[PDB]
Amino acid sequence: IVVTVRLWDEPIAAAYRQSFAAFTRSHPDIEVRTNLVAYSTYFETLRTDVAGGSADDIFWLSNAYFAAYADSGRLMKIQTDAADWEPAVVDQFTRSGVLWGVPQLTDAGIAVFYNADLLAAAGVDPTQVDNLRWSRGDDDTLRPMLARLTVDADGRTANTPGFDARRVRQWGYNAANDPQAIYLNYIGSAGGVFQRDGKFAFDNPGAIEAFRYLVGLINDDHVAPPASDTNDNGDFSRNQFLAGKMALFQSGTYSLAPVARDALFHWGVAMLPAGPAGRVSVTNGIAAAGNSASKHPDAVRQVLAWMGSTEGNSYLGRHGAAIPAVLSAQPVYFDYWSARGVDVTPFFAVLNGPRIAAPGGAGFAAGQQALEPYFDEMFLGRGDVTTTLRQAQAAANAAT
Repeated sequence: IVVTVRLWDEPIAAAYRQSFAAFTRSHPDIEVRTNLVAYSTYFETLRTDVAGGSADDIFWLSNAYFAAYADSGRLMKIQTDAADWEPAVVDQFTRSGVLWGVPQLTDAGIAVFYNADLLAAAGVDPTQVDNLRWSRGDDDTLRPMLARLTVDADGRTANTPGFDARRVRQWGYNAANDPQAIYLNYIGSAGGVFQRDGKFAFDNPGAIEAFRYLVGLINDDHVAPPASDTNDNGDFSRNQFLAGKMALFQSGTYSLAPVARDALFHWGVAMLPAGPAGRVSVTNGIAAAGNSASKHPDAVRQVLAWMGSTEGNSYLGRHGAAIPAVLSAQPVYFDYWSARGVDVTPFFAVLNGPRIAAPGGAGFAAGQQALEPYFDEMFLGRGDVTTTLRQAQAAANAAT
């Protein structure tokens, strides 16, 4: 009996092959085969295959797309215990009171890389960075911390008279037109939404609050790089962090590999700052769904059970590049990194409260491209956040 597993990441396909070889040794009635399809056309192809009965037994879904499949009965109900799976990914795949996929991988949450040498030089202990709060009111603690951490070529900090924003040598932070690392967390941390019911919905009080704050950090405080540096250069801030030029660099686990490889100074990871509604990180996960039209539904059930076990899911995290969604399997990931001198807890701890889903779905790419020029102007400090969001929303939706 052959069960086929469909997915889109190659290194993970390698890890699956190692996982399923271990499965078949304890369950030799079943051979599992992986089937790579490139990310760029995965969903358009899965849509055709599912629709006409030739999709694989097991396939990867994201949050963006599973809904259409779940409603039309394409997907098996995941009828197991869920206490050992990331709650974030579990919620991501629950619809009408049913779990529709076995959680496989998670992004985890956003955190704050810091350059400890640059903290030491400014008189800041790394623990201080874990208790920061952003706000439009006078309960804010982020801004003065970023100000202390932003230095011009004369040694004048951002809050000092004389400070020259043209001559900044060291930025405190990476506030920028950068959804995943920055503004999606600000919106959620303000109680706003970015997307609702497959439509862009960021024209709302919370998002207004978030964008005013960010606009201010960049154009008025000068504690993050100018928007011309970062609008359409997604890597600018990370490169400045690597060059020893940025105190705090707010990002996800995707920057762990690029940071560990090249960073020559002492560094760590601290918590996401809290907003008016707490520390709310963007997150996103991947689940493996069972095909309801599978020729061998029992064997699929055995394979899904293994994929969701400590032992099976451990394989995806053993290389420290993808994070297991099984909670008991995640120490393979922590260990990978602790041995390389990095504590990864803040990326995980942040999930322990409320969250915002990574936006996605049909017509999203096109919508995201359409809002882009308006967001660029907004981060350039031009016009008004209010008027910009209203026009950007109408434009994003039209394109969708």
